[PDB]
Amino acid sequence: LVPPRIDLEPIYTALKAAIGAEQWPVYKETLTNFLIGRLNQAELSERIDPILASQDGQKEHLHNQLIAAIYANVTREMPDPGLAPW
Amino acid sequence: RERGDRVTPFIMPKRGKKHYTEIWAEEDGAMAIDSSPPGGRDRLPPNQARGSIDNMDDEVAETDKLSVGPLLTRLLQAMRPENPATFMPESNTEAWKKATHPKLDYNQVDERIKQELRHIGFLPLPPSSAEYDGHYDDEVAARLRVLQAR
Amino acid sequence: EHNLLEYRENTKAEKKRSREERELLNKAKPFARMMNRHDFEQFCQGLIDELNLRQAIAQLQEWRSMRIGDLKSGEKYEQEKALRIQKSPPSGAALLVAPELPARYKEPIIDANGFPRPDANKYVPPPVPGVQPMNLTQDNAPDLHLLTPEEIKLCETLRIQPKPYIMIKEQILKEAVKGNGSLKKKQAKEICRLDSQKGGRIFDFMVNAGWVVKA
Amino acid sequence: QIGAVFDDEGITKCPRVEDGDTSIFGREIMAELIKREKEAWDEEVEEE
Repeated sequence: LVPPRIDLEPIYTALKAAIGAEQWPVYKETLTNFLIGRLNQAELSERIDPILASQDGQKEHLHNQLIAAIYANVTREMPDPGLAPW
Repeated sequence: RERGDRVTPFIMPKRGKKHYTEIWAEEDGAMAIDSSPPGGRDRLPPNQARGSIDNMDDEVAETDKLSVGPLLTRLLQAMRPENPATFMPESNTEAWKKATHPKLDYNQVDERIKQELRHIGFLPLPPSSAEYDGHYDDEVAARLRVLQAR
Repeated sequence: EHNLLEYRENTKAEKKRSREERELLNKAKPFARMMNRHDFEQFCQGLIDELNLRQAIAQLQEWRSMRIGDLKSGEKYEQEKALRIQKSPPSGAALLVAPELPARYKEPIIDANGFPRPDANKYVPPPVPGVQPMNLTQDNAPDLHLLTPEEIKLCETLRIQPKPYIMIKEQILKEAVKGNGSLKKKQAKEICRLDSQKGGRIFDFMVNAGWVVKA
Repeated sequence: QIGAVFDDEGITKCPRVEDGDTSIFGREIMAELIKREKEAWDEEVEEE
């Protein structure tokens, strides 16, 4: 009865390309720390707002799109355990 | 040719157990008054999901009787408001519309999100075979991290 | 050079300074023969900066073990402790622990490339009729430290606590995603389960933010 | 004989501010000193 999961490969791949592997390590380090509960919204915004800045606005959209994808899957199948191969 | 101490200043202690008033009271009989917060039972008013949207009401909206759990709260606030973001790739098909769903609970959703971020890689992989109670984002801690960098 | 002919001016500052700083400056006095005026000033100021920073960091670590969770309450505790020990201008270590940090402590002293810095040493929702904003305080709002600045104004303008607000945000998000993200205006009104204006305002904020789309 | 070693003029003078960029803390040299100091710190931490 439980519906299938949602493909996530394209949603994350675009994010990696959009940010750029140069500043990507900082973006990943700040986001993971905030999730673990070691930052406040003031520190997170100060550190990430420069990275997600854009005039076409295709960086803040992907950040929201990825977060929405993570939440939507909550009501779908449990995927294969382990780090994704892709 | 002397540089001083370079270990102690770079430590990050966790929130203490006993409030300063109680330890001060550990010299005479000053504990006769217990001021445990009504909503702060067990010293962790936050980090305990309670109530569901069924109990939502205008009167209770002014009181923090309902929560969503720690992990889910952090994930939702991780979003950033710009000036749609909920367009799923294949959801437009009517086949997706017919789909049903189960009814999980907050203690279960947090686990599901924890595993999901594990699959992506934003969280450490499990040991080969969460310190939300430490208040590590407290307003005091942020100042401490600023000075330590300097 | 160094203006050692000003007995009155040089002494007064030495008097004003504290005990620990006085010893440190007295210890580094001889080296002035080799540096110009500015270099000596930079040299001394750096030693003072490091000493004060150590005191502040040690001070803060003591607070966190007492379960003090705000800079305001920390100062209150120190005042009461001074009264208790008695019962039984501000210094450098007191300006760093203030609610507002000094301007010169909001940037790296030496930049990323390792070269020390030359100077080393919004959508406004209308006020809904018959709505009286209530101030949000750290003691009242538990999870205030997570709401974004663009959203905290809405909570005050709408008279709703943070934790209830997050729950409302979740349910609206869940309802939208299930249906491609599009919902009708009445759909948002019923989900909120409050007064019509409140549900209308929060929905208008979300659509402007971009997390949902109006059908 | 001996005095020839100390011939450098800076052994007895105090550099003056008026001369210009006479600071003994030029960035071109401070860059290397900071890097070496950072190196020693890391070695001490590894030993510690």
